[PDB]
Order: sequence, then structure tokens, then C-alpha cells
Amino acid sequence: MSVIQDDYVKQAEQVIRGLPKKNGDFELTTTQLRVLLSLTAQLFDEAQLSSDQNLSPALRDKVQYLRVRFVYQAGREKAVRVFVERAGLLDELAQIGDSRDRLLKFCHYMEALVAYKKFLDPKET
Amino acid sequence: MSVIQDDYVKQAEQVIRGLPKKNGDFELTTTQLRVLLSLTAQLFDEAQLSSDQNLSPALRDKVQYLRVRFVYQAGREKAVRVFVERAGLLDELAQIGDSRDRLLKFCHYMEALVAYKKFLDPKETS
Amino acid sequence: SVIQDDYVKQAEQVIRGLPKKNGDFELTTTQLRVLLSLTAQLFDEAQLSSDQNLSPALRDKVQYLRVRFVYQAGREKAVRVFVERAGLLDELAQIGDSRDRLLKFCHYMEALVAYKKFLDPKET
Amino acid sequence: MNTYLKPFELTLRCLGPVFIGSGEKRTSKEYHVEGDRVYFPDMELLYADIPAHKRKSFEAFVMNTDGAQATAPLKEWVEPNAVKLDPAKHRGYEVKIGSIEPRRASRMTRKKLTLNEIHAFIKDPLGRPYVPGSTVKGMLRSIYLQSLVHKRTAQPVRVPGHQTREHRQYGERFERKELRKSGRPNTRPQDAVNDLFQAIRVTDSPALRTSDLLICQKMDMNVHGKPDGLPLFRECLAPGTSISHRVVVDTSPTARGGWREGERFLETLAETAASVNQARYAEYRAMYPGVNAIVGPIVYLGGGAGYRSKTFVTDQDDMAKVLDAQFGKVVKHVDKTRELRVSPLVLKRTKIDNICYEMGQCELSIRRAE
Amino acid sequence: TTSYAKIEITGTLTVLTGLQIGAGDGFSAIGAVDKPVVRDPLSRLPMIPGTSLKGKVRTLLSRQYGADTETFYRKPNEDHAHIRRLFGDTEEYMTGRLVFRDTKLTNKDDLEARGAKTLTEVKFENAINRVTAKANLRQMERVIPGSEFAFSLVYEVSFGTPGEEQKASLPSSDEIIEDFNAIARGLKLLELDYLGGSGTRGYGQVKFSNLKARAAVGALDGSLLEKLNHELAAV
Amino acid sequence: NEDHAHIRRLFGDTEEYMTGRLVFRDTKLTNKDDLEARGAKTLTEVKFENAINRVTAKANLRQMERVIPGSEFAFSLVYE
Repeated sequence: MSVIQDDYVKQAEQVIRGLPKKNGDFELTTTQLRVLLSLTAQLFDEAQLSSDQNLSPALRDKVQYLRVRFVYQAGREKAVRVFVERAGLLDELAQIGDSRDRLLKFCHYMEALVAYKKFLDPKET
Repeated sequence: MSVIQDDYVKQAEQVIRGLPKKNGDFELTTTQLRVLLSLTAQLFDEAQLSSDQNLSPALRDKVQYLRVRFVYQAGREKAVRVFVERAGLLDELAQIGDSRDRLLKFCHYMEALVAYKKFLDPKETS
Repeated sequence: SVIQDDYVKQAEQVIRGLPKKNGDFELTTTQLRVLLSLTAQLFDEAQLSSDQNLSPALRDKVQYLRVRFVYQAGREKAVRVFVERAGLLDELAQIGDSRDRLLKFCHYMEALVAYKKFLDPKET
Repeated sequence: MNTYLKPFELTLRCLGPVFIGSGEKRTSKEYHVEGDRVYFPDMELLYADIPAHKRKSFEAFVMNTDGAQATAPLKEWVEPNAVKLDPAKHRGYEVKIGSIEPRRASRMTRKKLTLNEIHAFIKDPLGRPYVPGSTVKGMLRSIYLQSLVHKRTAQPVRVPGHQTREHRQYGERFERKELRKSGRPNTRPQDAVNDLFQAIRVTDSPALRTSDLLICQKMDMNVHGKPDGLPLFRECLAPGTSISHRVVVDTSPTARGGWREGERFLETLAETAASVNQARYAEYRAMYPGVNAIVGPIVYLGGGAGYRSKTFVTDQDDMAKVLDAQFGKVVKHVDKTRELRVSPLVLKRTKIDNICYEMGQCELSIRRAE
Repeated sequence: TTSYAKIEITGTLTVLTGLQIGAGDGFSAIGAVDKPVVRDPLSRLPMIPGTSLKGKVRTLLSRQYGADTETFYRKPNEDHAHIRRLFGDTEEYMTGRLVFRDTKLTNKDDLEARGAKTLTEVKFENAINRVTAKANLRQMERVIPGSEFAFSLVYEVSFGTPGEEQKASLPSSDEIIEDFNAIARGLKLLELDYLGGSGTRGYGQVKFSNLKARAAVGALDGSLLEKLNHELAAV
Repeated sequence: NEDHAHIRRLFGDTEEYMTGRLVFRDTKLTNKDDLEARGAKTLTEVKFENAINRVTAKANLRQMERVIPGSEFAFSLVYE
């Protein structure tokens, strides 16, 4: 019951090409997601060095906090709300109960949406 | 004891959905909780830096002031009155006592209610 | 001394025992807004002060507060049952010159107007 | 003045006593009389000089628990143990009493009342009396709201119904129709930003002195001309004091938050005050005997002025159904107002032992001073 | 002009009828009125925030210039070139030239020297009905009419923001007179108005006294400071 | 890089005076316990400002946070 279609690079291109543009550019920039791309790097570098097949309760604690920080950021921003509901990130964060393998697929799918975000439009240098 | 359940993020989603409507747009705003959210953040920044599992007497008299500002704020607003009763914030504040990890448990549950309040509500988002 | 250590628990039982008419709570929160604006300024200068013993000016202001609790409870039947049940005229005689007796009194006083609005309708 | 803001000078000369209440009522255990003049000492200065062995008795005397039956004056307690009420040690103020009269045949038993309670005038934070600007602007919202309804109207105003809830909802829609005429571009037409009385700024009055504030009594004359002295003694003003306010009009265009015709209304302010005088309460005042009709630029201000001064109802039988929707189990007003054709049934007249005149009358004048 | 300068304009602001700026609305004390006033967060003194003082004078000046030219200025950046010069905008004059300040109460000891007990009074008001008159109550808090505030603002004389297509220059000494003339014209309009609050019901009448200019940094042109003190002489 | 020769030898540029002679430092709040003894419940106040539309006379509220007056920071600056 995942949103990832086992390719996740075509799917990460089917999201950024469908984002609602404005008169000039996209309504979503990458400076609005810096607080969420900094918390997802701490989950990647912690779950990678773990040898177990299920998450530690100290590692499972900071997935609930990333789940709450996504809801708060999507609540006070219109462009982040239309981006979270398009990719399917808040429904996927409730699928990671304690699986290390389903947490690593989220971090691969997260940075395929950032790579095409820098590429598909200017004003990202 | 323990009016906050584990997996509190699922408990906070059902609290905000169970609020009165008043023509769609909610009766409760986050501006009515502004004097309360600025005191819980000061309490969370002082309990986190501590180390002992028992609260200092300079920290246990800021919990008693916080649970007397909740009662006064729920008395003169009817939108805040039902939200305090629906979430059980006065019963948890009386049962904190002196432990460090029933105060940090209260503040993590407090963040999830404000996070779901801005998400499930239009006439917001600026 | 009458004020306990956990003053919030005993300030709630005072409000539950106030007298009531066919409605409830004949004493309102507008009948003592001239007593609440004098208490809320004694709390400010006592907090900003640094010395432990009170000033001579910080005793003429406490002594003026005690003549207003009798001049307002005299001309009001609802107020004088509240002052005698909460014991506000007994506590103001204990504060001779100690600062922490004042701040413990002003914390207990503002825990009475918290449960005065919460334990009834008719106040917004 | 200014090239877009035009001020005026509103001067009010009181012909009778004026009482603007503060919400304060003093009991007989605070003052004590001396002949006619009643002395009001400072409450803390007469307590500080009293030694500590009698302070537990002074607290049990003001807070009336036992002993006195809540009617004893200050001289009941202070006369045995003689603490001298000195006007120098207790810097208060002393002032006189207008009159005192009994009732008529109420039991004949000739009862004689005293001054048990006194209502207080509204004062400055220093202690001097003054007149608020929220009271005079509420009078001008009755002069303009009667000149558009006593001169001419589409229909003569009839209050529809019997319950007091539909008597309430008729008044809050007549004002909202006749005064929400600004027409802002994108708003509700009955919003508070469309009110025409946002272009009139009525400031407060300067602080007067407490040397002239006598104590009156509410005397209710009837059609036979026989007043009774109610126990409603209150600290009023006295005829002779001049109150001077400042009114500023704003000559910005309409829907920008202005009113160009409120200035034209303020230049004919003594005229509409005389035209509303002859049509509302000059014929009602002439019914009661012993009352001489004045033409005047007469307005009414403050409490004790009657039901007629605070409304815009015209017909006398129209005033009785709304008064019987809140009262009626005490005194039947509907049957009594069609026997002698008066509404209300009394007239709030006073006495200072010399001349019987009304309660709350004033003399109005204005000029366009820069 | 000839050099860089900063001009300091000091004075005194005294309150004639009771002032209620009232931008607390919830943050204030627990034993307080429904609509409280702005206080200092440490010393609990009543204050004037300086944003209300700047926005009121810009609103009164946009109606004085909008009645002499017969146009309605719909929003800022559409104002006059004399209001957008000393107050800021976001189009071509990007910064102010005028720095307002927050102002605490100063004569606290002079008020307790007289017979004043609380720094703020509590006033009860009424709302009567024009038929079968019944009334509902509200309580208002406002600063007492003896208070005095230490008014001050700074004025800067420099190049400013010249824009991408222009040649930068300093404002001449004839232009500093027209800037100071519009300040004292905008301070005489405030003495007729009410500086925040109810205002039309008698609140906030205010008065200016002892307005004088200095030269805090750098010298002036010469016989120029005394004719800036003459524009401020008529308030 | 176009500034005065007395500014570029103190603060530095990238053409002639490569590094400045002055080292600024970050400062933190020092008198926290002094402010808590005098009655500060929080170290920052929240100020409610309000923009008024000139046509409809409506209200556009906003919330601003700022450090309270009386706060005191330790200042340090090195010269070489």
C-alpha cells in the first residue's frame, strides 16, 4: 500500500511537471522546504548505520516529529499543501510503523523530488 | 493517569475534527491561544535543558501558574472552553506533579494540536 | 497563616461554597474591579523591588488596600461573604514587611478570579 | 481651525441639576451631616489617625454584622469615643443639601425620612467632577434622530407587537436604516464603518471644581400637583455651572469616512433643539399644573430626565405598551394613560427650598470658532 | 546640501483626555479588563508604540494632500511625493528619512505626588435603546489625563536610494524646509485628532510642547537650524 | 569595493586590503536571571500590529516578535 511505483524517478517527474504554476514561475520554491530537508537528512544518516531490521524507539520517535512538522508546514503554506497532497507524503509517513526498509524508500523518494525541482525551472541557479 | 495515549498524533487528529463548526470556519482561532502558547514554549525550553528526573522548585511554580492561566482563559471564551474540555488539558496539568517526562509528554501533545489546527482549517495560511 | 502551599486547590473550594440565589453566584466579577485594579498594581511594585523588607511607601499602599476591602464589603452584601470565606482580611494583617508574603497573597488572589469565571455561565 | 477639519464650541448652561452617575453609591457610615451641609471625609485618613485598639471595632462597624441595623450614621459610632472629624486632618470636601420632603398619605402617619444612600457624580482620577464626551454625543444622537421623526415621516411610527423582544428589534433597525448611509464600495451596507456618526468628534469637558455639587431628592409630581419624596438622594450639580465641550466635524467626502451635511446640521443646532422642544415635551409639560412652559434651546442630559428624552416615540399611547412590556404587574399603565392622556405618569421635578424645577434641563448654544 | 547630518527633534507629549491605544487584547494581566492598554513588558509602564504614532500622522497627511489636489490616495505607494519622501515606500524612496520611537511614561512620581493612585482609570459605559430603554454595560481602561511622554524623532540627510537610472545628489537646503514644514503641519492635525482609541467619544486629546531641533551628527549649512526651529515654533 | 580607503582597511575588501583589521563576534543574552528576578515571564514579547485599508476601513492584523527592553548583551571586538 505504497505510493512508490517501484521506479520513483518517473513518478518524481510526474509530480513536479504537474505542480500549479503562476504567471511568472512555480508557486513553490525550495527555500520553504529547508526545515523539512534538514530533518530528513538526520533520519537518513541515523537509519543507514543501524544494522537491525526494525527501528529503535529513539529512531521511531523522530519519525513522529517529522510527521508533525510536515502537517504544520502544510497548514500555514498554500504551495506546500498542494505539494504534500500531490506527492502523497503524509499518507506514506503513516505507513512506516517500524520498518527500516520502508523508511529508506521514503528518503530515496524525497531526494528525487528535490533533484527535479532544481532542474525543471530557473531561479535555482 | 496518562490521559495522553501513545501514538498521540492520531489522538490529536480526532480532537480537532470533533470541534463545533459554526458555518464551516472554526470557532477557535490560534490567536485565542497566543498567551498560552508563549508560556508553554518557555516551559519546554527550560525542562529540556535540565537533567534530573524531578522538577526544581523554581520550575514547579511555573506549572501552577500555567494551569491557572488555562482556567482563566477557558472561563471568558466559549471556543477555548470546549477545546480545553475536549482535549483534557486541565486534567493532565494537574497530574504532572514533579516528574520531568510527564511535562515533556504534555508539550509534545500540545504541538500536535496546533499542528492539526492550522492544517484542517481555511481562513488561515498566511 | 491561612494560605497553603498548593493554593490553587483551596482557592477552588472557596468558589464552590459561595452563596447562590434561585440562579447562581450573586457576587459577580464587575463588583470588585476597583479591588482588582489596586491589587494588580501592588503586585507590580513588589515584583520590581529588590530588597526583602518592604518600603515605607510599600506599607502605606498595603494599608490603603485594607480600607477598601471593608468599604466595599460594607456597602455590598455579596462581597462581605466572599471576603470572610476566602479570609482576605486575615491574610493582609500577616503581611508586616515581608515581600514573599505579598507575592504569595497576590498569586492566591488571582487564582480566585480564575475559578470565578470558569465555575459559572454569564461571563462571556 | 483647519482647511479640512472644522471645529465648533459647544457650551452647555444647566438650568436644573445635572446627574451623570458613576456606578458608585455611598452608605450612611461614610458621611455625617452638620445642619444642611454634609461632610465627606477621606476614608483612609480618618482610619490612619485612629489607634489600633479601636480599628477592630471600626472594621466591624462599617461591615454591618451586628449592633447597628445598617441605618446608623457615622455619628452613632464616633460620638461616645470622640474622634473629632476635623476638615484639616482629613482633606475631604463638604457640600450642602437641596431639600428634604416626605410622601403623601403613605402609611395619616407623618413619616420623616433621612439620607440613607447617596449616588455619586463621576469624577476625575484626581477627584474633581467632569462631564464625559460619550454622554453628550449620545444626546446628539437623539436630537438628530428626533428631528427626522418628529418633523415628518413616511408612516407615523407605531411599535409593532406586545413582546419586548420585537420591541427591541424595531429600535436597532430604525437607527441602522437612518444612519448607515455612507456607502463604502465593498462591504455590508449595515456595517459599523458605514455609520454617519463617525465624522463627529465630541471631546470631554474640562475639570470643574467640587465646591458646587449639592444633594437633591427625586420628587414625582402628578396631574394633581402633589409630589412625594422618594429615597433617591443623589449628588447632583447646581444651576449656574457652565460646561464647555469641543465638537469637531470632518469635511472629507462621503464613502471616504466623512459627512458634509453634519456640518450644516451643526450650524442650525440651536434651531433644531427649539423645533424638537415645541413638538415633543412642550405640550406634555403644559399638562401638569404649576409648571410654566419655556420655549428655549432646551435639551436634556443625564439621568433622571424621563423616558421621553431617551427615545423617539411620538404618540402617548404608543409609549404605554412598551412600558407595559417590561413592567405592569406593579402598576397598570395601559388603563391609566387613556384617562388623563399622559405618558409617563409623573414628572421628575426637584427643589432646592426655593424654586421647583425639573431634573436635567440645560441651555444649549454653539459658535464656529477657529 | 553640503555634508551628512542627523537632526534630532525633541519635545514633550502631554495627554489631555484619557488615552487608550489598547493593542494588548489578551497579552495583559489576569486581573484585568476585557480591552486592556499597551504596557511595558518589564516595568509595567503605559507606552506609546510608535507604529500608531507614525501611521496616524501619515493617514491625516494623506487626507490633507488629497483634498487640495482632489484625488483619493487608495493605498501607500500611491501617496504624494512629499509624504512618500519622509515616510517610506517600496517603489523609489525605499527608506524613511524619519525614525519614530517608542515612548514610556515619564512623570510617574509627579502623579503620586498629587492624589493619583492607579496609572490607569476604569470607565463604565452604557448602550441605551431608543425604544423601551434597556442598557448593557462595558468597561473601558484608559491612561489618566495627567500623563507626560518624552517625544522624539530623528531626521537623516544623505543620498538615500538613488535608483538604478539616476545620478545621486544631496537634498538642497530649500528642500529641508519643505520637509520640516510638512512635519509641523502633520503635528497640528494630530492636536485636532485623537491618536488611537475611541476618539469620537472623547478619548485621546493630545498636546505638544517644547519642540526644538538639534544637530546630533555633523555641522549644518549656517543660519539653517534657526529657521528649522521657526517651522516647529507653530507646533 | 568602491568605499573609502579608511573603510576598506578596517572592514576589508577583495582587491587591495584583503582581510580587515577588525573581528566582530556573536553575542548572547547575559542577564537572563536578572530579568527573571524582576518579573519577566518570557524573554520575548509578541506585538500585535494592524494595517488599515483606506477604502473599506478593514483590519489586516499581524503578530511580531521582538526582544524586550532592558536586555543586555556582552560586546566584544578585536583589532590587529
